[PDB]
Amino acid sequence: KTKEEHQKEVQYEILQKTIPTFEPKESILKKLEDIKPEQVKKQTKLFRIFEPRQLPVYRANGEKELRNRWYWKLKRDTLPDGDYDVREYFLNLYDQVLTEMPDYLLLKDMAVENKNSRDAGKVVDSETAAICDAIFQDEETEGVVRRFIAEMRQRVQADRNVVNYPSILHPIDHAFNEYFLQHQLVEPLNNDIIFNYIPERIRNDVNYILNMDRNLPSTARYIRPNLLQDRLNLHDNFESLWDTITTSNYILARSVVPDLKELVSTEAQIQKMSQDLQLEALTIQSETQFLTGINSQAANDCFKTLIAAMLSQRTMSLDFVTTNYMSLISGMWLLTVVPNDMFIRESLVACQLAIINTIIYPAFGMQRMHYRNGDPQTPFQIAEQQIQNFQVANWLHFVNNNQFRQVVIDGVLNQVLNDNIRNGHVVNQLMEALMQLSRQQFPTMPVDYKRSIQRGILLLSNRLGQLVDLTRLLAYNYETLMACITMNMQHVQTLTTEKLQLTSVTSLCMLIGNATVIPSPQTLFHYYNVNVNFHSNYNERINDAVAIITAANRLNLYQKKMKSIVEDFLKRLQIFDISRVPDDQMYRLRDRLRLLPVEIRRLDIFNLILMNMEQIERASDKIAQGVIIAYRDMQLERDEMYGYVNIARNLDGFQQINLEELMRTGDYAQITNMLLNNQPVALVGALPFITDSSVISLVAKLDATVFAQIVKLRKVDTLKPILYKINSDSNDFYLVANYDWVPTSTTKVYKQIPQQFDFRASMHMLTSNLTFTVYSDLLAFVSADTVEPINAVAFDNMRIMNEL
Amino acid sequence: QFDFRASMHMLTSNLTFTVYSDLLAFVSADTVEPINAVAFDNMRIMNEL
Amino acid sequence: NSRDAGKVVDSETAAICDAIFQDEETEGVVRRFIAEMRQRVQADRNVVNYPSILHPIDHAFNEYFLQHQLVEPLNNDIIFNYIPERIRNDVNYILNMD
Repeated sequence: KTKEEHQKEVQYEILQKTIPTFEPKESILKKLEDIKPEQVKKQTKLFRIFEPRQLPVYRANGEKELRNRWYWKLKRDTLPDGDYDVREYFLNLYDQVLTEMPDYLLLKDMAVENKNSRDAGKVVDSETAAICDAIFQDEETEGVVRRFIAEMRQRVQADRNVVNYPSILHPIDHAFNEYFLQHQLVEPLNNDIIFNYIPERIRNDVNYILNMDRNLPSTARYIRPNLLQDRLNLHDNFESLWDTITTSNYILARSVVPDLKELVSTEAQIQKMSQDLQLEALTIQSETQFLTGINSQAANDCFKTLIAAMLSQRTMSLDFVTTNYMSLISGMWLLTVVPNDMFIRESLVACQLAIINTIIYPAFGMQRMHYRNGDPQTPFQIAEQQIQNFQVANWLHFVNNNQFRQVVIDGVLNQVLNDNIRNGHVVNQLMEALMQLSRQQFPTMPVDYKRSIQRGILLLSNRLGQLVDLTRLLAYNYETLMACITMNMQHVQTLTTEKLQLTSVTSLCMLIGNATVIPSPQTLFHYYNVNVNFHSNYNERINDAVAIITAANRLNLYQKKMKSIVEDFLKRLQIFDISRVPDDQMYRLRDRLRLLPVEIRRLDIFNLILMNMEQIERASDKIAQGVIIAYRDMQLERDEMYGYVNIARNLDGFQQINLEELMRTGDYAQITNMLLNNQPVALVGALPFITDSSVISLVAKLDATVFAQIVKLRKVDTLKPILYKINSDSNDFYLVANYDWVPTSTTKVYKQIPQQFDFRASMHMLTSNLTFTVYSDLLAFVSADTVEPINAVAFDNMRIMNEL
Repeated sequence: QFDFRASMHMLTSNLTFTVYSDLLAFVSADTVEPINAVAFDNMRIMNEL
Repeated sequence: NSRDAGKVVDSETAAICDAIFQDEETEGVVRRFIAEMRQRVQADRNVVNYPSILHPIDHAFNEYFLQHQLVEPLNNDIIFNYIPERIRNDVNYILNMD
């Protein structure tokens, strides 16, 4: 007997290892309630990739000029070597910008005094102040520019809530900061928005009195959560993820279902049931287990389980002992009120067959149903056609057709109940059928057992008023808490179910009092806030995953593993044990994420980064864009930044070999053949280089000696072409100056010169709001109260519980 | 001779599945009350008062 | 040495791939071929294809193993029908699943 339980544990562990649900279910509540609204990031300084730097310049003869020039240089020149590494670096930059993207900006916080201003001028940011001071003190600056720096002013319009500040920014930096300023997430907040933020079915419920006892200034802001419905359709073809989602929703719902109050005394009800059932005078092999499990704790557990399972759309398994006919009698009410599609098919079939073959068919003297599993009809569906009695037949018809109805409210799919369940009127039909069964002969049944069954049926039937009140309470609590759901209530048969003891159903049926309990306004607000936080986080993490996947694909990062992205996404969803996610579902999630379009903000940031990739990379001083190996002697170019330099402005006129493709393929036949035969070529790819200032190195022709290692090792990661920088700073520049010769080399480094700092092209006026306050908890502005539970009414304006 | 290109084959399998050993472990079975247990003729197996 | 950083089966195939790729005498075409050796996943069909280096007889044996496996799909209907028909047809027993 224990061996079979061990084997069952083994098989259930095998099944459970495929579900990413955290094993201590109750911890899911903490992990869900820890999900906060998207953190509102604020900018403290302007986003900058470049800064102006003073660099020495040289004349056409290679002599160092007496004045430096301003050029744009990367603040952090940390670019890697290799084209693939550069593209990975730019993906990392994209992720950095996304993480540090401000939700809103207030330029006055970053404004600082302009030292040279004659009229109390201010600039954003302190870096702008440093740049402006450096330009003002420079001797080569135009007098007009100096006067403008002394005169340029900020404009603060407080009545308009606007601020304009001068700023010095590189065009890429200005583009980024302008996008941040122009596309802030904050929107105006007023009491109308907060009132509309409440679920519409709660604003209409007379049991809740909502007031706006707060005044919101026009400078009030809030960030709207992203409440798009599921773009991944996790209810479809993701069995394990959907099991986890439904389990988390069920755990969350259990925490918000109210606790029952003023239940019937358990001792009195137990003695009543013992007296009516007379089990001591029977031949039952379960004499004491019959009434075991009937207590207030079990009744509360049943209430919570039913409402939470319906709210989360989690499948339920019915656990019962067939010999316990009181459990079956209570299950009749359970099947009356709870939609039959909320139970796993086998459990519903088993419970219905037990009811049919223990109570109903024996009552009418019918041959016990020989049900065949897998039949499209349930046992009740057969019994309805096979039973002529109108009471039992009508009850069976309702039980057969009481599935959830689908309706979209405020863009959210909701599973709603039959109006007869909502008002509890179907309990009257259940009572009618129960009375009919209590009056039946049970032709061949022993009379003591028949009397016990009929007295149990009467036990359930004489609680008609209590059961009507209980059904109305269940339906009202379900509807009120469903008003707080923001994600579509998809009905899927989950892998694992929530076990429901029919003894707990008996507890609820036999111990429910007349005390109405409804969700507290703060409980409703907490449930709605948790649901909104989970939905918004889900959408934001979908957006992040889709953005990163699209960036990796469009950046041609073919060695990137989207599995890591999907794992990070599931981890940030906070309710998945990623180790237990099946691989097929992981790859399906990857595909579905790939198919989604990218969010507008992230897509725009990626467009900026992609279009400025080339300029940012060529601004680097650590890597070059390639190397031309031309076995003819080529005059060293004369450049202001170097003096004489073997620099190539373009690769025109040379066959190009992509170093990334050569590295990946491993076929060095073509490159080897060209290097052995001295065929002019251009090796293209982000390359580190050595700056050689020695004229003797140029005469020794060392720049041409750095390519044989490619043939030797069949590697291109160690290729470091020589860049000549021959100027008056060279120890042997006298060789250039004092002899009649043309400095030439057989190799050129394909690289770009820096961008000169132009004041007119870098001076901008950044505009923002003077100030505002961003709020997160809108429902904190709502004063919510509830009527006395005695006076709580249902959808039909009658009291939820009337047996008073 | 070992031809590397000619020796390459794409082996295809199911990406993932779980194999179960005891099917009846997934079935929970119980009995009706023995007093009401019936035989092949639809009557109770034991009938004597 | 895969361009896409893909996977192969088994580890012995990877050892052969490394030995061939690193060998100085290997033709560049073979290195190109090794660079493209990656797996393909069809999640919708629940299928995966992996490159492997196998002798024709070895490939025949492993192909037979792959194409003649003993596992069949399992669902609730199959588990229920695993019970003898007369036990299920017996009204004295109630069978349930969760």
